[PDB]
Amino acid sequence: HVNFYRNYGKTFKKPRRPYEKERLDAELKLVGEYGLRCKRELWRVQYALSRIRNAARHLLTLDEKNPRRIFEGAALLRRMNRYGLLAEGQDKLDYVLALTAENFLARRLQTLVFKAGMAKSIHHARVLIRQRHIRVGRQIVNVPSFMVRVESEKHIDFSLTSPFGGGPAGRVKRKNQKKAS
Amino acid sequence: LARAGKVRGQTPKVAKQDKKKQPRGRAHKRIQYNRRFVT
Amino acid sequence: ARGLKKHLKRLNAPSHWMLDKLGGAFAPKPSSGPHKARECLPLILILRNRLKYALTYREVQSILMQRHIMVDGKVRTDKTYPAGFMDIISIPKTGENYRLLYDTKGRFRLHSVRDEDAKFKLCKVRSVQFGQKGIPYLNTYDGRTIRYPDPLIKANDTIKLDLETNKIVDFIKFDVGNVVMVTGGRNTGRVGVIKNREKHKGTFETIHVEDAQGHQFATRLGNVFTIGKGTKPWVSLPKGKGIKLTIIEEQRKRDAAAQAA
Amino acid sequence: GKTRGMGAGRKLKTHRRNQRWADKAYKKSHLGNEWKKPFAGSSHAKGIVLEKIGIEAKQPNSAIRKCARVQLVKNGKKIAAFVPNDGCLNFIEENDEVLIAGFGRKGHAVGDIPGVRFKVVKVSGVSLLALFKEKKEK
Amino acid sequence: AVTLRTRKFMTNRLLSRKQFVLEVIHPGRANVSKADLKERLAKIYEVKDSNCIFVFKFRTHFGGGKSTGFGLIYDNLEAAKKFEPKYRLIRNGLATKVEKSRKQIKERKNRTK
RNA sequence: UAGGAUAGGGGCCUACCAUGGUGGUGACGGGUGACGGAGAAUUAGGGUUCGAUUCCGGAGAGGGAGCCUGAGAAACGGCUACCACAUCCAAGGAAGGCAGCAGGCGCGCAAAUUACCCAAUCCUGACACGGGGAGGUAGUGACAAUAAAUAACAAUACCGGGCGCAUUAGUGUCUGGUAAUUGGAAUGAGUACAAUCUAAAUCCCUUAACGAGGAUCCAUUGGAGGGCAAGUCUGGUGCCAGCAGCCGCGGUAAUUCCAGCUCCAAUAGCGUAUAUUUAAGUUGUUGCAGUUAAAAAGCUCGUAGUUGGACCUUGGGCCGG
Ligand SMILES: [Mg+2]
Ligand SMILES: [Mg+2]
Ligand SMILES: [Mg+2]
Ligand SMILES: [Mg+2]
Ligand SMILES: [Mg+2]
Ligand SMILES: [Mg+2]
Ligand SMILES: [Mg+2]
Ligand SMILES: [Mg+2]
Ligand SMILES: [Mg+2]
Ligand SMILES: [Mg+2]
Ligand SMILES: [Mg+2]
Ligand SMILES: [Mg+2]
Ligand SMILES: [Mg+2]
Ligand SMILES: [Mg+2]
Ligand SMILES: [Mg+2]
Ligand SMILES: [Mg+2]
Ligand SMILES: [Mg+2]
Ligand SMILES: [Mg+2]
Ligand SMILES: [Mg+2]
Ligand SMILES: [Mg+2]
Ligand SMILES: [Mg+2]
Ligand SMILES: [Mg+2]
Repeated sequence: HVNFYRNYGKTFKKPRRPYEKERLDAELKLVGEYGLRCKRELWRVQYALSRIRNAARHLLTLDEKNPRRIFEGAALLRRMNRYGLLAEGQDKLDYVLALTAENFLARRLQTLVFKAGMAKSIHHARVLIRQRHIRVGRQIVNVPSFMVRVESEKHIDFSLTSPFGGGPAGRVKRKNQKKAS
Repeated sequence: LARAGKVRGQTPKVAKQDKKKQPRGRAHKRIQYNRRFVT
Repeated sequence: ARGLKKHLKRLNAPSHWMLDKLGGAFAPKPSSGPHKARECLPLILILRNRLKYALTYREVQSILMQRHIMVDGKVRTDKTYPAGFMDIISIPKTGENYRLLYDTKGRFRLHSVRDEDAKFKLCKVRSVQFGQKGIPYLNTYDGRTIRYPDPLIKANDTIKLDLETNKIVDFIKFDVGNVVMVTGGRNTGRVGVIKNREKHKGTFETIHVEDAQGHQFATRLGNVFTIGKGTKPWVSLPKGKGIKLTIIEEQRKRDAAAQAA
Repeated sequence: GKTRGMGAGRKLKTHRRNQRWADKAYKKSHLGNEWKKPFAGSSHAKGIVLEKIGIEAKQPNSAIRKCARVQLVKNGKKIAAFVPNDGCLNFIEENDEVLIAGFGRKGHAVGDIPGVRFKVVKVSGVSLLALFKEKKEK
Repeated sequence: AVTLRTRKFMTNRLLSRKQFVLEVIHPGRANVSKADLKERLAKIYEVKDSNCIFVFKFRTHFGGGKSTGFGLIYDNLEAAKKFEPKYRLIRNGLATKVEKSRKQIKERKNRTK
């Protein structure tokens, strides 16, 4: 039975010590600031960040002039600079350890919407993403964790079909107008 | 064995209210946020 | 088992067939033919997957029994024919010739040729030795056999075979200093001029090769395939002149590709 | 102390092999007696109740913990099995079919109950929690 | 007010057809029927026969407004008859279908003579 | 050694001769809830446990044994015999083998459909063309994995902290909550013309008119003494019933039981149970311990094992970056 062979794995790991005021408050801080649906969402980011940091660490164990090191470091910094997670002149493979979950929650399309305006609230931003309202280039993205890249940031905008800036109004508008006329 | 269920039967029966739903999902964490350390 | 295994499931199909993992359970299972079925490419993988002349199994069946496809100059109705190295595929409906050549990554390419550089093919000899009544004959790695071979032709050498007179036209003596195109292992694809050949009593004799741009490697005598005498090969090499280049350089070439676009 | 010779790999592997046995958990898993225990290497085990019995509680406490002697239909053993909750014992009845789960502590008796390792989680194929919380009655 | 473009287009005079992957863009429109695409493809390729077209595998990408798929333009309806799978012909109605009941499709009938 | 037999080497077998082969570096035997492997979980490194399973190799068709056809079978969707089991019988006989797909009995903690199709992947035939329970599709599916709804924004309001002065005010700024508050917005869950999908249907992705007032389109699972985040709340019970993984609660002011309000944790998941990995430097090669806590043999000799003192020219260099 092929369709058996399709891989799939996990995206997070629950924290070891379930109940600590300090970690629990730090998690509530991040979930409050970046308007998350639950702390599974926070917990994915640390998993991805831990994977990349471990990738960096294994490289930094080796020495320069090692072809693996040059290639994978170049690739890793390309990946980060494409998502706007490391800045200019900061292409060093040591500032890729210093990145923290602030930086990944900084790129979720909720955050990009709210910081581009167009939301008036970050919790408004999440829902506005989910009611098919914002495209990226020409496709609507209804995922609050879309991780918009820098060569895509310049042109997040409303739909051609959403009521706010696209075409037809919503069903409540059309109800109000139909019972007004 | 004659005492099985003793307190379970002793306790009076009391009924709930119709507490308004506290919103689940995102809005619940919104309330936890702006109730704990925005208040 | 109690007999021959006639199905080959998709994940057992060799790495250089490039065929995807989830397209189905099975793989074309090349018929017992002129090439070793581990170092081959079936005609369905030629038509369907690469050239897209068909889109299914049956459509390649239609292609082949239209009698359109030619191998080594004679029409072929088989659909798991184990074509191999320097087999020529002509499609006279399209007047179009391919010669099946490796690239440096170990995969097959279809390098086009004209008709003058298609009238003949090129293959090495497995062994030359006697037969009935004492007539010498040689056996290639292509399955082909030649009777009354040119008494200089030895084992490991290479020959050209015209597809009309069907005999030798020339032969290159396997020797130091002429170019090869290794056909097995990690070094397969990389052309280059022998600089040394060391023999060991009781096992494989290895060949040291250099890519004409400097890089040097070695491979046992099995997978070398001398193309041309000296530096000049007698066959039109593929798009990248048989140079395997580091992954770093495959990055620089794509950077240089995009920065001029 | 230790043999750190370079050629003493055999000596050290044999030593660890012989001494891994003085560890209780390893000896318990690789001696086989889980397969002479009543579940015989099972998670749960279904059975039939012979009588609701009731057993005293250890000295610091004082009680009558209401247990049921059940018989295992997979291997014929008879055991005791707690009926955990207030008043919930009455739903159990003699010759009702009950699933005997582990009671906790990984095969060793728990709490103030002397000599009981097993809890009843189902009777007549209906959740014993369900009857306690009146979700679904048998 | 819809558009129509093709790509990955190759002509193989082996199977005497021109085969393409079309990339229809229909903003506003729910989707376009394959029949409704037939006349547009026919009038942009002047195939002389709007029955030589067989188009399929349409998607309508997430978010709507753009659909892909494959297309097959034949050059003789004779070749359309012969080089075609049996079901696209039935989709265009060029042939009809029957049903099966396989009790003694072959089993009991392998017993008598 | 001589020969037989085999496709072929061979004690594979025979005749004769020799008495050898293995073993503390564990033979032989015994256990395995043991098919082997690629690999799976956990992993700071080292490791520990697992591996029926879709890829490869082997083995097996109820248990054994023996064979014909054939290139290939000691074949079971072939036969012959025996043992176990069982079917039809007109009472003579005859036919058997689901560890194939589906299903039924039973066993058990524990496992879906007596569906559709050859359209895809490949095989097979005398063969473009038939067949394919291989295989694919639809159905049950909280095994596991992914994304992800259950509301958002506003001003009124009893309010509640700066900030306009801070004095002495008062209200005012992010809107914090109780607001079935008041209000127009947005939408998909669901329904539904269609189209597309499909071998044919279907899921999906698209979308005409429907589809929201917070009671509803309603989110639960476990707790609130510590470990462990969160009640010196209120009634009942009285070392009873019961909780409690451990410590402990309960003998009339119970934060632990049983309940109501409140809160906490995770949240479409969460507990329980067993096996197992980490914790565990409590298996310690990396890396434990042996005066008194568990633990130096009474003492010496000792064979295999383990371990073994120093010494022998690349000693000074030109050379090219
Ligand atoms: Mg088999
Ligand atoms: Mg074949
Ligand atoms: Mg005690
Ligand atoms: Mg002999
Ligand atoms: Mg076994
Ligand atoms: Mg197998
Ligand atoms: Mg059986
Ligand atoms: Mg067999
Ligand atoms: Mg047999
Ligand atoms: Mg059978
Ligand atoms: Mg079955
Ligand atoms: Mg409780
Ligand atoms: Mg309580
Ligand atoms: Mg506690
Ligand atoms: Mg606490
Ligand atoms: Mg508990
Ligand atoms: Mg408690
Ligand atoms: Mg221990
Ligand atoms: Mg222990
Ligand atoms: Mg110790
Ligand atoms: Mg002592
Ligand atoms: Mg000694």
